[PDB]
Amino acid sequence: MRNRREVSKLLSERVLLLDGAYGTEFMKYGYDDLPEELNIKAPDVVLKVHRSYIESGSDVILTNTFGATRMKLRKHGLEDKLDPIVRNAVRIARRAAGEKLVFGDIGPTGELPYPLGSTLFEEFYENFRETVEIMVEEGVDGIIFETFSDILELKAAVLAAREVSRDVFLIAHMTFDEKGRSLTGTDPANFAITFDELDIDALGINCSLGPEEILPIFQELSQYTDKFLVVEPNAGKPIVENGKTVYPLKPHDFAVHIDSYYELGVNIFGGCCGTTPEHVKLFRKVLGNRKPLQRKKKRIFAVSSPSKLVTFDHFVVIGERINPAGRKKLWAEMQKGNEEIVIKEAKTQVEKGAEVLDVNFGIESQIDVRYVEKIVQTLPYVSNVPLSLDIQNVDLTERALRAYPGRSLFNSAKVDEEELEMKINLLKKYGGTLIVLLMGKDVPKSFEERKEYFEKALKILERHDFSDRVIFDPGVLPLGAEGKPVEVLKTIEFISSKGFNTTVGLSNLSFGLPDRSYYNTAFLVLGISKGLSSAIMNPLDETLMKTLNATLVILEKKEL
Amino acid sequence: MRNRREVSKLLSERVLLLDGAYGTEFMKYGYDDLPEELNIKAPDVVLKVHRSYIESGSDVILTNTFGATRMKLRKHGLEDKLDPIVRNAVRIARRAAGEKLVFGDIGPTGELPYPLGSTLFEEFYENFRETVEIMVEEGVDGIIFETFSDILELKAAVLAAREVSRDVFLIAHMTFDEKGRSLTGTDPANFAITFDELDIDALGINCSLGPEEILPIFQELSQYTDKFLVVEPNAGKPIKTVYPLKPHDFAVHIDSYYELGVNIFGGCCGTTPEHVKLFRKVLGNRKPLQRKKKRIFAVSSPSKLVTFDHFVVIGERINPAGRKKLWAEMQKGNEEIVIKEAKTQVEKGAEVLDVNFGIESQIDVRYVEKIVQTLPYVSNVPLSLDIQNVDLTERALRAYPGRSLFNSAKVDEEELEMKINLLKKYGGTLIVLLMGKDVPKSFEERKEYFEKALKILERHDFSDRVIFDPGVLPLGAEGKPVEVLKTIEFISSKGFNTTVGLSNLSFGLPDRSYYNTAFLVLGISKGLSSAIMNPLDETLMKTLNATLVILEKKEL
Ligand SMILES: N[C@@H](CCS)C(=O)O
Ligand SMILES: N[C@@H](CCS)C(=O)O
Ligand SMILES: [K+]
Ligand SMILES: [K+]
Ligand SMILES: [Y+3]
Ligand SMILES: [Zn+2]
Ligand SMILES: [Zn+2]
Repeated sequence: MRNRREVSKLLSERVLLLDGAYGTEFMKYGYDDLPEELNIKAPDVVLKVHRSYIESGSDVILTNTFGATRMKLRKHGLEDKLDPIVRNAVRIARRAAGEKLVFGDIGPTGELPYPLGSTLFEEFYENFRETVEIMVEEGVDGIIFETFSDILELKAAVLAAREVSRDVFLIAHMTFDEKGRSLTGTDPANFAITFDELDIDALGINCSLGPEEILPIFQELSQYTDKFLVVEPNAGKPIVENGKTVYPLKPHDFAVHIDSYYELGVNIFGGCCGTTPEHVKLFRKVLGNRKPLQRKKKRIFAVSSPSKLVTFDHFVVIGERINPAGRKKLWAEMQKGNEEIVIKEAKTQVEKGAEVLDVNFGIESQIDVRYVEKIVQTLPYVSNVPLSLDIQNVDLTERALRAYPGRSLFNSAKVDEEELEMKINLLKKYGGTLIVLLMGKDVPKSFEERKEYFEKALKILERHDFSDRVIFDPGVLPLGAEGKPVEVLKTIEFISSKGFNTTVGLSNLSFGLPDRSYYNTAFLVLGISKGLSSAIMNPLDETLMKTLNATLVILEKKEL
Repeated sequence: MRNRREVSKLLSERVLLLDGAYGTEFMKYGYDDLPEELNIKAPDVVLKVHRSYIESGSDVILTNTFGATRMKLRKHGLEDKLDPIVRNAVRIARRAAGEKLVFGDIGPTGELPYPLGSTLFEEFYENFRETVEIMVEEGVDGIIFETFSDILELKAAVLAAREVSRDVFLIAHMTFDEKGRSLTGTDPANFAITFDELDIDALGINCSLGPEEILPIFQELSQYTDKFLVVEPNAGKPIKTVYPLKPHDFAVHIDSYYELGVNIFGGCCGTTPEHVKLFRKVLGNRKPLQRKKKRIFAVSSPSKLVTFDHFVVIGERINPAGRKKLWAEMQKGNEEIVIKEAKTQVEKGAEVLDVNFGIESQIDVRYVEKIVQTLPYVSNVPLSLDIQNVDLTERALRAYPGRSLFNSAKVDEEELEMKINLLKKYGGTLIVLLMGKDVPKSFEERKEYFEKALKILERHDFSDRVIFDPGVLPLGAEGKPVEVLKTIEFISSKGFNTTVGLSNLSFGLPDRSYYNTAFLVLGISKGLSSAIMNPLDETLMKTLNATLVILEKKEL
């Protein structure tokens, strides 16, 4: 068993060759059984296939465990054979490989996450945890999650693997259709942006498409991560001939693509379904001995849901409405675990132009933690958009972040050493960006005071290597409570000038005032003129939204 | 006959004494006839009274003609005696004065301007012109309009006088009540700003109040004009014979008027030669004090002075373009509809009203002259006169009761000289639109027009009487409002007021209220000081108020 430090060192020195397909090989040997069952029924066939790749020059082989998790095995009446299936697979692969690397191979369950399917984050997490336990015990040199179609299920798999072992080399893959999207809508930039910041060692792509079709998809992935890169295309895109799936790409026509992947920074190259030992033999000759290429990676501030990447390069409307403050009905209904009411609020806001939704659960001791976990998992699927998680309690925050399907915005940390560090650390573990509110020991009462908090924040951020993952909220105070909005506008202009995104809790300005719509509208227009890049605001306020649109058109940021 | 250069020279050297009352003196000697009639019926009594004031120390005497104009004499069956009344008055005053100054004295007619009464501007103008001609013929050293209560009537008088003679020394007075207001609502700063820029030589106050009561009113007047200042307080309310304010107490106020820059001091109703004797003893020989006037940019109506030290809403609605019904009433000379539109806009927050007559050549000038005179009285607020025809421009400016804003000259040598000259003659301020031969598109293009304009305005000494309009183009027609916003910020940085025709931004687009609002907020954030806009748009107006509250230009 090699740990992640050893494997990373090896990769830094040499581009490695993976193996070909297993599922599409076994039939050629007269075995059409579920591949994982062969680990018990015919371990000799499994050994032969591994050896076929070792003898073709592979540096790494995958264990015969693609469908070996409880949730998937259950569908085939084999759940009670998890332990021997996985143990035998690892033992067989180790026998074939000798000193070569063995990666524990885990695919997805075929179960969609709730609300598309019935499955909650917690169930996927425990499912992947149990297979990874066996693999780590049996001494794998890494874990690879192949052919994932949904980011929540993949996030669960990575987090479960990392909780079993902080030392194992961990590789996360998605598979993409010909339009460059996963089943639940994630494009390669979103995949990269979301997963780069988790404690995985490598990202990659396998299956669905051939080497030609993957290239631009892989290029986009490579632009947004600095982690190691893996690719395993099919031997051409699958076609049906005389009632069977055929992968028509021959060894030379597949191998010619190696250079193009190498140029994009590939670290491990292999093949998925349709790839045979004949392909791998040629890959071995063509790849030879190469040091991988350095890349940087584009840096962007973006948040995501499964189907939407929201980049802060245009004004971002953050819908404020999922917040039970002053909403007696919503508050009562949240406490009873009503999902439909919150779902309706989400969809309406998006229909009216919210691109991200703030979600707050009021007096958090009064709310069921399981309802928070379900709401957070559900809204990005049903409403399509990313969330701003507006949570006070650090424990509940951890629950929400662990279960969030994408890269969230976390609403909010004040400028306090202890509070900032706690919230930063949670985001470092589970992914995400942070709103930093410019107040602390007290509430600022001028531009200069806000500027001092901003600089204190930057010092704490730099120390935690977190400066690129923040948006600043200068702290809008109520007009009727000596709010002094000119001071906020000065602060917006100042922070924008420094290259940071900004947001405000817009509706705070007009709290306790009649004609709040007009105060909110006037303030938003002024803020945008100073560089304000987003706002938590009411998208159902038609005057606010129409004036916003007019403002963006006028300032040449969009439209007609 | 001294000319105004001669009289000014004298005033620059010494504070002069006027005379006391005539009307109340003639009454007290038992003459209950109109004072002006005595020029025919008892010339020796007129001569006696003038002589008593000269002996008492007056440097200047007033001709006995206070009520001697055609419109006033007609109310007494005496209009056919205008000519002999005024000529005898001047001849008698000259006999009395010797080398001393004789000013032709003209008071108001007692007729209110339409619509408070029935008199139009032109009728007042003709009335004063006739009396000034006779006085100038007979050789006065000046003309003084005493005891005026209305700024339109006074404007007619001063323009009439100046049409007769550009050389005669001209003094314009208003009389103010205890609240510092003329009958039709003009306060001393309004009076000063409106009349200072007309071609008069002095401004002043007489009657209605005593020396003490006039002092703060006179101080206000003194702060807003650099011209010569005159005062003639009355001797209080009589309680008919016996007036309360006697020579010694009246005269002890002279020092306070001297310290405020007074140039001629006299007395009005109830004062006597014995008062003047004391003015002489108290004043002696003093050079007048120098002063620096406060400088502001302001427009006016009889009852309102609007200073551009806060955001000014200029109502756009009296404009028949795209409005078939309004236009049909304008063409049939309907006054009531325009009045209703004016009133509603002011009710909604308009502080100035833009007034445009559409296809001007299809509109009766009488109607225009009538609307222009009427609206400031009934609606209370100043007008932005939005007129293209240069002849109609002259008639509207001439008849306008106050200091107007004139809606628009482009940056063009010929057009500017034309408009500037009319405004120099009739009073007023100018919107200068930043286009010329070509409509500009960029910020630097607009800046070039601005500095072209500044060079033209500086050579005409008109720099201080302009608002700049950067020229807003419709968004659907390659507008680029960002260029306009940059121009506003620049012009503001140079200390100049700005305006825009707001509704042009959103011409042809849907949801125009939202584009108008967004641009207005953005403009204000850059220094925009006014806009021609729709005060009936609740969204616009409420968002405007919010903007000013947020930016600390006004309280919650
Ligand atoms: N490692 C798996 C991939 C299935 S998509 C196999 O080769 O069968
Ligand atoms: N000069 C006139 C003024 C009357 S207000 C007079 O002395 O009678
Ligand atoms: K493989
Ligand atoms: K007098
Ligand atoms: Y620490
Ligand atoms: Zn595959
Ligand atoms: Zn008098």
